[PDB]
Amino acid sequence: NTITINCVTFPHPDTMPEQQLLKPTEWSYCDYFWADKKDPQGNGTVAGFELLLQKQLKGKQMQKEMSEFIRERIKIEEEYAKNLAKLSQNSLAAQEEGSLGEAWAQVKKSLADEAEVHLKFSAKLHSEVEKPLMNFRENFKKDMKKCDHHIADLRKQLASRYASVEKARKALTERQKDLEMKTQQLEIKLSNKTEEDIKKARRKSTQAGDDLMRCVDLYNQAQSKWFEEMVTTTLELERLEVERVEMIRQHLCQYTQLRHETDMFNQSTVEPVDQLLRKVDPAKDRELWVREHKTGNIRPVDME
Amino acid sequence: ENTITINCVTFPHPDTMPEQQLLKPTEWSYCDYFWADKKDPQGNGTVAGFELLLQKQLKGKQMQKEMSEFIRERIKIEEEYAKNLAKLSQNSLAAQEEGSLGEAWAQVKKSLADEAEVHLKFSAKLHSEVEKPLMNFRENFKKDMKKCDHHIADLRKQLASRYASVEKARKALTERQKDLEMKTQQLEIKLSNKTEEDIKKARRKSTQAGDDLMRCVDLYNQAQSKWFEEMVTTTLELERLEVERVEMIRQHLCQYTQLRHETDMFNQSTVEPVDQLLRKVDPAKDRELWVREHKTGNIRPVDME
Repeated sequence: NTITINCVTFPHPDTMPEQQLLKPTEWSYCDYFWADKKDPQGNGTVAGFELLLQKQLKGKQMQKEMSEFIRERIKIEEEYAKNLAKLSQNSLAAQEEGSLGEAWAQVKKSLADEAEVHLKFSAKLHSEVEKPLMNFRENFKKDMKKCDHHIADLRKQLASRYASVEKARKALTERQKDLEMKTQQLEIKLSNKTEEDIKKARRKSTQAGDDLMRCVDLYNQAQSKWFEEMVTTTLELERLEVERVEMIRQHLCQYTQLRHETDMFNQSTVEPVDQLLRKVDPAKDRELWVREHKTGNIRPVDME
Repeated sequence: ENTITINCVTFPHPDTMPEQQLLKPTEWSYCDYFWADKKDPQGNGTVAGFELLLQKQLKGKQMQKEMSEFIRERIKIEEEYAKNLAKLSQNSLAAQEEGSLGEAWAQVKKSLADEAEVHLKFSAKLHSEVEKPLMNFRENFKKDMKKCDHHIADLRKQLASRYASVEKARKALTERQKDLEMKTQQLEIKLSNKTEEDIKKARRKSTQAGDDLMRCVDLYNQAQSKWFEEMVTTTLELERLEVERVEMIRQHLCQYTQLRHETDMFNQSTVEPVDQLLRKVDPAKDRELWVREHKTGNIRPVDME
C-alpha cells in the first residue's frame, strides 16, 4: 500500500498512478531531495536537506577562495607598481641633454605613470571585486544552522508521532485479541458477570481503534508540516544559490572591465613620449650645445 | 704686433678687432667655435676645444650604454611580473567550483597565464629590438675616438715644436742684433784692427739669424695650416657622427613605444575569452547538472493509509 522509510511515508512499490513534479522541468531543490542519502561507505544516513545545506556552504567557501585569488593578484600588481616606480626614479642617462634628453626624461616619467595606473588598478580590484566577493552575506554562519535544526526538529516530531502510532497499533491488536477471546468465553458459558466484561472488551477495543485513527491523523499532520517547511526552505535555498551565481558573474565581469580599461589607460601613457620623440632635432641640439660650450668664434691666421 | 698667440695657435691681436666671417655663418657649427683652448676657470691650465668635442662623443657613447642598462632593468621587472602572473595562473583556488561558473572561473585563471605570455614576449622584444642595439652600437667607438684624438693631437705637437723653434730663432736674432749694435760701440770708443772683422762677422751672423727667423716662421705657418684643414674635416666628421647617434637613439626609443602599444593591446585582448565564457554562465543549467548527480529521489511523501 504505502511504505515508511525513516518515519516518512512514500508510495509503494509502486508502478502507482500519479505523479507530476512540483516544478517541471526546472531541476528544483523541492523535487529531488525527499529520500535520505545512505552513504555507501557506511558513515550513517542524512536527510537530503543536509545535501542542500552542504552545497550552499561549499558555495560560500568557493566565493571566499575566489576573493583570496583576487587578493594575490592585487599583491602582484603592487609589487609590479613598486618596481616600475623605483625604476622611474632611476638616474641612468640623466645627463643626456637637449630634446633627446627631454624625451628620455619623459620615458622615465611615463614609467612612473604606468606604476600609478597599476596601483590604482589594484585598489579598484580591492574595493569592487575582492571585498564584495568576500563580504557577501557574512551572516549565513549560525543562521543556516538555525534553519537546519528547524527542519531536523520537525523530523523529530515526525518520529515521535510515528512511535505513538505504532504504540497505538500494539494496543489495538492486543484489545482485539482480548475481545475475540472473551466472546468465545461467552460462547461457552454466560452467566451474566462474564457478559458485561464481554461488552466492556468491545468498549475498550473500539476506543483503541479510535485512538489509532487519532494517532495516525496527528502523524499525517506532522508530516504535512514538515512537508510545507521542506518546500519553502528548499525553494529559498534555490533562490539563494541562483543569486550567488549572479553576483559572482557580475563581479567577474567587473574584473574584466577593469582589466580592459586599465590596459587602455596604460597604453595612453606613452603618447607624451611620442610627442617629444617627434620634436627631437639633432641640429638644434648640437647648436644649443655649441652655444653653451664654445671656446670662441675667432679663426686662426698666419703669424706676422 | 697685430696678431696674438695663445697655446701655440695664432689669432688676430684682435686689434680693436678685424672681422673675419664664419665658415658656416648661420649654423653654430663645430668648425667655427672650437679653435681657442678653454681656460681652466681656476688655474693656469687649458684644454683644446677639440678635446671638448671628443669628450662630448665619449659622453654620447656612455649615455647610450646607460639607456641600454635602464632597459635591462625594465626587462628584469617585466620578467618577474610574468613569473608571478604565471604562478598565480596555476593556482587551484576555487577549482572545485563546477559547471559553467566553474569553467568561466577557470578561464579567468588561464587569462593570467596569457598575460604572462604577453609580457614575457614584450621583454624578449625589448631585449632584441632595443637594449642590444643601444649597447652594441659602434663597439670600437671608444678606441675610434682615441685614434682620432692622437691624430689632431699629433698635429698640435708638431705645431708646438714649430712655435718653439720660432721663439728660439727670435732669441738668436735679438742677441745677434745686440751683438752687432754693441760692437760698433767698441769701434766708436777704441777702434782697432781685429774689431772691424768682428763687426763683419757680427753683421754676417746677424742677417743669417734673421733669415733663420723668416724660415722658422714659414714652417710654423705651414704646420698650422695642416692642423687647420685636418681640424676642419675631422670636426665635420664628429658633427655627422653625433647626428647619426641621435637619430638611431630616437629610432630605437620609437621602437620601445611601439612595443609598449602593441603589448597593451595584446594584453587587453586576453579578457575577451573570459568575457565570452562569462556570458555563457547559466544558473538553471548548472543546477540541472548538479541535481542530476546529487538527487536522492523524486517521489513525494503521502498520507499514512
